[PDB]
Amino acid sequence: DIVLTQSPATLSVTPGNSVSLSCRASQSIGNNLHWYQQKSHESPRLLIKYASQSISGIPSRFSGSGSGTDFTLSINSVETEDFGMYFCQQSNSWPYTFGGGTKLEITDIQLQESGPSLVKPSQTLSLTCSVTGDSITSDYWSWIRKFPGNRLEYMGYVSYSGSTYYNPSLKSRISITRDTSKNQYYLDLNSVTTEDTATYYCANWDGDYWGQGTLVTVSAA
Amino acid sequence: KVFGRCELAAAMKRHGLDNYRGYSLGNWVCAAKFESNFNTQATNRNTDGSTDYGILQINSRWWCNDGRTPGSRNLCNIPCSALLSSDITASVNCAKKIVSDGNGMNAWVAWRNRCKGTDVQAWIRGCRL
Repeated sequence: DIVLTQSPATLSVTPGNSVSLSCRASQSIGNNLHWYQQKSHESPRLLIKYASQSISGIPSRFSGSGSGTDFTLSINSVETEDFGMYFCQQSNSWPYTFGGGTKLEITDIQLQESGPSLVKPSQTLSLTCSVTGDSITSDYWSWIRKFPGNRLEYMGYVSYSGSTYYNPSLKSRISITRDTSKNQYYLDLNSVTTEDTATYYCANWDGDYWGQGTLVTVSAA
Repeated sequence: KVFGRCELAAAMKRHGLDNYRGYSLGNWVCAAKFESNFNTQATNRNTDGSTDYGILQINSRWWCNDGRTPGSRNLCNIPCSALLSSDITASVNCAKKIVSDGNGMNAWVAWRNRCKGTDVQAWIRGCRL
């Protein structure tokens, strides 16, 4: 898998300063690098797509550059709202992968996840994502999870043809399906272990729309 | 905008299409040629009322909205005129999405008939990259 090393790991900063965050990739990935901001468990927000392209509704001050294996997110003149984690993600190769994060300390269509919040080891976790505002036949749909130590993992997606892509680390325990007439899509995760405790998010493939996320604990009791 | 082969090759490389999801760069250059003939502004109307737009001839029944096409699905979430620009940006972004489905490049009829199985890397011989 393409591995993305982010640095620095943490950064403190005064409003008005300019900053640069760095993402380096274990192999050449073209322009296929995107940046998210996430404030202590909320859906991540996409800021720059494809290394340097603007996103509608994102403030001017955010910009990016680079290609190949060196990528830079720049915050020209920081505001206090800019605090939180920042993540790079590649989309060049499957599985998609996320950098380790950089903590920045300062000095229409809706999606909803449903499912259990407590599950026994060894059981099947089932999640539902209810989509509102358009047909699920009008996009591709993903599941992502955020582990307790901040780590982000792309689990998979289903695309217009009904074909599916799954992250190989889930070794065939995962399933993704659609029910068109209900406007839902589903995650199934078989044989859970305590490793699978995380926040689960549904999202469209674009990374524009995310559900709120939902905490699922796997616990011997 | 009408492109030179080598000028498109470099643009597409700049836009991250060398080795995108298992496809080498000559695949995209070959397809552009047989789809639109390197013209960002090509439009072709179909029997079913859909139209193909741009250098990759992207169809309005599935991928974009032109406000003309019956049961359009707008998978790329983009109006079809974005696909016309002298900039190849929108067209690349949408083609990346198309190719991320299991069908991959088999979506393009011209590619299946003209590029698939051939020595596609030929299409990038000559240029400084």
